[PDB]
Amino acid sequence: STGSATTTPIDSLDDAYITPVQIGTPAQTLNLDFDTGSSDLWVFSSETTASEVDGQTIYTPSKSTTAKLLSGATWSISYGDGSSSSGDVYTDTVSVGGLTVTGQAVESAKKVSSSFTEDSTIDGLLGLAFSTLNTVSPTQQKTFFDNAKASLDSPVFTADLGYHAPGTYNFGFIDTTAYTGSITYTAVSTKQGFWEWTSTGYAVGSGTFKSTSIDGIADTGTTLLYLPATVVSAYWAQVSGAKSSSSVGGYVFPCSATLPSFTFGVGSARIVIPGDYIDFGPISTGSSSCFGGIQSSAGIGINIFGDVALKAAFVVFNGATTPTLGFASK
Repeated sequence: STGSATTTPIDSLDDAYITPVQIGTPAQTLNLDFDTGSSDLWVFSSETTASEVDGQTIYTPSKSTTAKLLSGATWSISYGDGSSSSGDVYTDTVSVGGLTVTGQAVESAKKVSSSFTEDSTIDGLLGLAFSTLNTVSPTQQKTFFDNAKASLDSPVFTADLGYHAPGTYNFGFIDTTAYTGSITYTAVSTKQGFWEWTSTGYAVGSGTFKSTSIDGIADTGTTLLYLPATVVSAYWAQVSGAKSSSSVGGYVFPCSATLPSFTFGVGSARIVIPGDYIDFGPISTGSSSCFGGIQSSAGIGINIFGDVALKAAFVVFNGATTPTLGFASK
């Protein structure tokens, strides 16, 4: 089997991407944030504290003839950005782009943090990291991909995120029309539960390539590109007036600037992030200070190849017995 679904930016900055997901019988369609940096499929629901729901579409398990309470199971997750959610668990039928999993754990939120409430466009998350990170207790549950894997034509999914435009998540096949040149594959460590890999270096604009190993995670659920402070300083030093602002929480730059591109290495291959992908716009409405899309990972504890990086590539998440990651230009 295969599946193919369009993923759409939630706003004009590509702050996140939502993908429609069918849950239950009859289908209830929720728009979920596909997150290769976590492993829980959780939704706003009829159980979510009413004051914490503000415009989201909810899953109502009592209206699904295939929903079953997973008795005694609870979940609770905290994300790198400080947001969180928790609740109980149902199993139900879940379909993405025509690919159906029966008995998928659907984690129903009883509580969500303010950041989730305040984002009316995201109805929940669909985790695509390794199932070892799933938070369900006392019986850990599998991700949608893990459940689908054996049935797929090939044990892969691909992320093709758009810049200020829709893109595609495919399951079970590689669309050879969706990228240019060849796909370069690189090793993955699953030791921390992430799609963790090592970039071979970077360049700023038309500058020379610096060969250096940068361990990090391919994370569709993180907006920005978080890299070591040395790398980030080298980038922003090429933008007149750019500075790290403790009050704003990262590098800012004059909105009048033209940003240089940023290149990262995948083996001997190179992915180029155009400068415009690194512009996250005014820090507040009407400001002439703009927020940068490349930020320091110092104090996160891990480098994160978030959407800024991934949207410059066609990305293969290869879930074969030994997982790997593939990157192509597009």
